Amino acid sequence: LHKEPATLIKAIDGDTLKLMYKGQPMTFRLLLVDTPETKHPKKGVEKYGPEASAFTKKMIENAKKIEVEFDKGQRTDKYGRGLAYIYADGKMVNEALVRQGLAKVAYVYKPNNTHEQHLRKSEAQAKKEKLNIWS
Repeated sequence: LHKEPATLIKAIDGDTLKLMYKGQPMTFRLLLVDTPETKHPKKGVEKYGPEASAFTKKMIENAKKIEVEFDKGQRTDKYGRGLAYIYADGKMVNEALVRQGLAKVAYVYKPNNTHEQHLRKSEAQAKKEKLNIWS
């Protein structure tokens, strides 16, 4: 796997962002993580939703460099969102959210599962520390 550059357009919520990638606006969905939703139609804002959204927004807006890393499988979902691991100054946003107890590790879909074990280690530490979603 290889990291490519991208530029922020807009942070949409905790796990969805609009970036400029290879010259075009594209929506990205963060691979392997589920963040509580803010714009969820059924039962409005979920708990930790605004916080997960603020954490990704801060991390991405304050960064010097944003990179996008596709996994081994399909690179877009059925809604046309890029499926990637996103790095802000070399730090993976997907992992940072799980580490702070602001996301759960998603149901995984082989072969887009390269960083699953690493994220599962971070989630188990956040559970052990009782952070946010886990308190």
